[PDB]
Amino acid sequence: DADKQEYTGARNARFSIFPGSGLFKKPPKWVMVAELVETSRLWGRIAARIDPEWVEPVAQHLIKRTYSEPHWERAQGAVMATEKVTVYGLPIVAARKVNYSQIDPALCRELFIRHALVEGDWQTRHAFFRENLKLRAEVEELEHKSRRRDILVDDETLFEFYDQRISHDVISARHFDSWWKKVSRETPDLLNFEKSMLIKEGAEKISKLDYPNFWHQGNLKLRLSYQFEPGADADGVTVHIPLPLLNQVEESGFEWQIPGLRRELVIALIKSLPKPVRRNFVPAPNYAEAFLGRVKPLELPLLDSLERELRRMTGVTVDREDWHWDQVPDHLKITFRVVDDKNKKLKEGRSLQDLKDALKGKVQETLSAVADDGIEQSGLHIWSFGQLPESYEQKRGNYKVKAWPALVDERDSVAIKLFDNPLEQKQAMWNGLRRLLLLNIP
Amino acid sequence: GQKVHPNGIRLGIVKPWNSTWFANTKEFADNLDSDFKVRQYLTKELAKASVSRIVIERPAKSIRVTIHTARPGIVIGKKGEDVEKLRKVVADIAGVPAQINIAEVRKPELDAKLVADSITSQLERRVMFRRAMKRAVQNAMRLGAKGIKVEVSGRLGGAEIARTEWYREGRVPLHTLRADIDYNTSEAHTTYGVIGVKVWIFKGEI
Amino acid sequence: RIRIRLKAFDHRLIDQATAEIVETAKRTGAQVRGPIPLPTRKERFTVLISPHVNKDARDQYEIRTHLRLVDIVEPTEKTVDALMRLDLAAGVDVQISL
RNA sequence: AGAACCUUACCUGGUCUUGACAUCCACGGAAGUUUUCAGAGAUGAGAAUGUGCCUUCGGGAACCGUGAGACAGGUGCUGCAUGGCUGUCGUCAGCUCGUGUUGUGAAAUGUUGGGUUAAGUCCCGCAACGAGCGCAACCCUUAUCCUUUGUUGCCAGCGGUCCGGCCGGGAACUCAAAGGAGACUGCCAGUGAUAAACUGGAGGAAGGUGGGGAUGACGUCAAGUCAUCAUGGCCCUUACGACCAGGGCUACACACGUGCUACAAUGGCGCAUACAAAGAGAAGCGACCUCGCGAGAGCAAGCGGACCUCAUAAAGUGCGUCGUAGUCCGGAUUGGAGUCUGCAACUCGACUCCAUGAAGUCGGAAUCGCUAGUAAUCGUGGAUCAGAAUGCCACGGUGAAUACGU
Repeated sequence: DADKQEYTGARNARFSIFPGSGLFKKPPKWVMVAELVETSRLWGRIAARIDPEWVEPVAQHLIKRTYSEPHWERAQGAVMATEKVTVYGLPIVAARKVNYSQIDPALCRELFIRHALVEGDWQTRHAFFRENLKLRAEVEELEHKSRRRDILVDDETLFEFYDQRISHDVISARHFDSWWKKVSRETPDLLNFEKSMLIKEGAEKISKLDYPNFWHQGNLKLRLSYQFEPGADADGVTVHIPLPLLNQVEESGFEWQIPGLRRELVIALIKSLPKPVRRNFVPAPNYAEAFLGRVKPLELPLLDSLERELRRMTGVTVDREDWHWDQVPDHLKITFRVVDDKNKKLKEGRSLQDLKDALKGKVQETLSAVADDGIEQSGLHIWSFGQLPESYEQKRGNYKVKAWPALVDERDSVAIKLFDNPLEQKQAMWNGLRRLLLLNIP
Repeated sequence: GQKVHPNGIRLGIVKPWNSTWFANTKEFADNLDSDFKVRQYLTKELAKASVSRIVIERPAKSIRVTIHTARPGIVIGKKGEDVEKLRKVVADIAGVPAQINIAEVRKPELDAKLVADSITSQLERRVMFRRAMKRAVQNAMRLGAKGIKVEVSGRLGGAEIARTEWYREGRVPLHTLRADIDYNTSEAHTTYGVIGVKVWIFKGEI
Repeated sequence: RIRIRLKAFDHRLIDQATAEIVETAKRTGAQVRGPIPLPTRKERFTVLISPHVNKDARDQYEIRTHLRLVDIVEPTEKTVDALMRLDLAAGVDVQISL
């Protein structure tokens, strides 16, 4: 016992070393004795120190093993438990982490078959695992399009789907590797999931034209991603934007959204109006239908369109500031993420100016990286440029990169720098032209 | 006696309740009975550990109690030994399994109940009350308190007749509800009777 | 189709308790009715405060039972698995009716 | 915040003595169930079956029963030994300290003075400068608007209507409960030490601490409570402890305190019929239907409860009659017959029916409350509680008079 000169022996009995011993003054943490004698107390006569890795192999008929904390660990794909080994109630190993899955075969079959195949968070090389992961993906973007999570069949059916053809020999990951080794030669496609994910819901109608994957803005084409996670920062339909395209994009007409959301969009916008204006429009779904049956996208700005056709319906002059956008839900606001050629989403927002007011230096150095010839020159004092470019253009990959060169005054000289706005180009070239004229007139 | 209990007027505004749970007309009474029954056991068992405060909450036929104490070592036990002994006994009293959280109270002589039960100990250890009390009151100002009231009462120092004595320095606004007050009483079971001990502590405006 | 009754003794606690339930429910299946503020019950308690005499000296106490209702109307059979795992604090009772 | 026993601490009688209740030891049996006998009651005696756990094979845990000693127990005395809790002046506005100055000193000054407020509230002055408890503020509720949501809550814009938000339906509105806003002498005019402030006016749902509640300083009364509890001292330890039964706490020549119901026509009675808020409910609330004049009883749905139940609010309003008669006023009292509760309703519950119908025709000396949703009146619910209120606590309905003034 710790800091105590007494020993726990068999059962709850306690003893001590007979004082005639030489290790009576040098107590071990683990002792064996020859004779137990009760005289004043319990005394072991001849005592000797032992190492407790000794007594498990030599008392196999006496060891009781208690397994606690049964937890499924991913890295082995197997359930661990802390084992305690005891004889006569003596805790030989207080704690040893051991494979509970290798210990018992009953429940661990169900646990592994659920985890590494139905949830399927497995680090492995299996081809059916790969294809079923991609199938569950192509279903979960379908649910992300639908905004209704009833299309996919439940995971218990997928567990049954696995369990009916996984043989009874599989109890753990090693047995499963051994089983896939002999079964992959006969039926590779059996473990790959069949296309029965959608059954009878009616959502699985989902229209491809109603839910596009790319948006065309002028000459440009921008990526779309879908996500169903209400209230999240990354929720809503998210447009993905290559960074050099920033100088050709504008926010006009962009709030029209995919056509699969516009009914509840205009319902949210019309109920963003205060109660007196809102009382004019009863019922809101009916008036949303009467609006969408006559409106066409991109012919007008959104606010103007709602104003003029709602005036056509009832004769109220709804002002511009009457519409509230904080009351409009965030997932209906089309998320903006500027991405690179390797789809790294650099900056984000739910309006285009959240990108533009933060990316001007990065867009500027993006322009400078492609402009590898020295139109941009410094220390310039006499006009020696020939024809200064109106709108500087380059090409990267599949898209042209456009900017505007202009003069820059420096109070000691004139310089040429790029600008992403024709107006800023105008005032910059104006000031540079003024300094150039002042330097050139005698 | 005419004043109101400051913690009892400040429960719904500033000082949180000691037990937080729900019951219908059936289970509420014997729930209170069990809440009583565990508390005095914990107090008499850990009276040497300087227990300040007890919180009960009851998660769906379970119990978690959190006891605020000033000294870690005694209540935890060496190498994590005693809290598991406290584990099963409160579950035995409850009839449901229980969880116990030990909450450290730093700045120990700013807690009212610890100050009260501390100054109870020296009166039963018969050191003289004036020095005991002014030592107990200047300490909060020294460690930066901004209100302290202290009282003892009744057969004070072997007196034939009872009297009350209060000290106070700083600011102790009882009538301000936004003022935060630590208050709990104590009794000294001296050889002549019961010394009553009261301590008010004032921390902040909100 | 499922009625989630929340009963608590603190409005400051039951608001986040029903907010957690509603955002988790709409997180994985949507179409949740708003948390309805339903009329609370006030238990008023008259106590004689002196040990022996002076009946007219009393104190008044009350219990406030903040009562909120959350309704979900559509079949949302996957949310229910994580719905039992939300481990809300002891301050509020939850009753689920079908 | 609820005495038929119980409660109960009283009395009388039958009874017990490590005990009715705790802990320590030892022994045996698990625990528990059924039956009968005497007793008003606490005993003694059977039959059935115990005997689950825990592998260290044994014991352990619970419980019962028996005995010894350490011990228990008391609503027993002391509130003038105490804590705690409470009343009180009084929600009165005052009660003090640190430092300084004066006075040998007790003490003063601050805190007095002018104004001013409900307020040592604020301003000015000032041998005072500051500080604390007090006041106010922030606490809750009510008085108006907005944001959120709209079930069981609501029905305006739509239809069908079984005429019933009945349904489809709708979220406006009431409402519900969260977050905000809103009232701060904020603005104006005059007075006023260019002050604090006062008076009047606008605006506004609310205007001058908006209203009500919580909130009670230093302390007084050796105030009340040893019987709520804890507690020092003292007392009994075969009784001042403990069990049980019947009676008492409810008596009755009288006196007082606080209420209820009346003395009536602003009313009684009969019918028709209109309008609420608040609260409770599972050993509970208890729909409908049937039976009874009724108390209720059966049957039995729903309701842990914005749905269902208690649950028809009554004054009222309109009809008809009464007619100033100790009366078609008033209902005490008394007899009979009953209903429910509960082992049990004689002492000593609650209620119904029939029959009777006391005093009382507005209260001496005196005395109390009430400054507006008040006073008065009219009903409702709750707590306690098996059953039990004219008492308390809470709720609405109608709804006043008067304040010259000190």
